[PDB]
Amino acid sequence: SHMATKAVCVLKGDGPVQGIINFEQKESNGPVKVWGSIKGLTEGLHGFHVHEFGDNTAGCTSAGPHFNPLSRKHGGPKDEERHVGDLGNVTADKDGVADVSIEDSVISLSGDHCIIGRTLVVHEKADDLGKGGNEESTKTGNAGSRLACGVIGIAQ
Amino acid sequence: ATKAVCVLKGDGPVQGIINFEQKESNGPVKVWGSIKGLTEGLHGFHVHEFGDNTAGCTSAGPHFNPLSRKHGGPKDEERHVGDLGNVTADKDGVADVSIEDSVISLSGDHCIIGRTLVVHEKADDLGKGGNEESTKTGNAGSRLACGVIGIAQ
Ligand SMILES: [Cu+2]
Ligand SMILES: [Cu+2]
Ligand SMILES: [Zn+2]
Ligand SMILES: [Zn+2]
Ligand SMILES: [Zn+2]
Repeated sequence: SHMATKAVCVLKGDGPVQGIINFEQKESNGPVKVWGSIKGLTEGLHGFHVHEFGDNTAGCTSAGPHFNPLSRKHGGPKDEERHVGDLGNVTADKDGVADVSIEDSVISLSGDHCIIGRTLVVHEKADDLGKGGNEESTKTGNAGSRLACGVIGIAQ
Repeated sequence: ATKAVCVLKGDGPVQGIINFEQKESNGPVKVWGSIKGLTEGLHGFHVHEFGDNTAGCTSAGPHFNPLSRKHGGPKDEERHVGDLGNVTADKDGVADVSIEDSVISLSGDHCIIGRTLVVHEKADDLGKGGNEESTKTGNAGSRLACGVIGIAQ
């Protein structure tokens, strides 16, 4: 019992980047709907992953690597070979506002792929989805630094 | 040996780091850390229902209360699962936190991972206040700092 069906995350950092991202999974093994808004972003694509640790002690850098329980290489959300936390990119319009609505079946709000208590992150550059051609791309997608993060938590 | 952490922030000077350790399932949890910016005295201290900060510490909801009981002190039988009692801040305004509770847990059905830790303005009267507020919040007043309890290395 008490397996979460709804979660929320408030993204914040040392810059103007901040938003609210909601999660929702009405079925235990079903997909998770991620939707919300993030502002303060440069127009274009930005990486969007669930990192391993809900540790904000040192900002977003304490959150650790991409949540990778299956010890896979980095990739796009649609790729088979991916990190559990690899949700791809979010797109910011010309006014810095990135409406977010993605749906993912790898992450879960309950079970072994459970993301509750971990850190959602949005990055400076685009997630090259592991196609970058260097070992860094296999690790992070060359998404750059962490502009904002927050701990994923149970929502009423 | 589960481990978690919580960075407490607010609209004021209160801020701290609070570590959790549950070395065994359904066993006791050690809560230790430091909170600066407090006013000399005791401050209410509990886990709330929701790890929801979309409206500051307000949106964290009431004390984690899966059993639907009345508020109490952590040694009481009639208590909210989240009811961790008080912490004490010196004349310095620094509170050194060290607690051990066997009701909260870092796993299980009623795990506090993903919920919110809140440090309150006033002392928690442990439900002995003689008013309906005492049996809900212990009259610990407004919420000064809070963070989502998250999974730590
Ligand atoms: Cu990331
Ligand atoms: Cu409280
Ligand atoms: Zn990845
Ligand atoms: Zn229950
Ligand atoms: Zn209580």
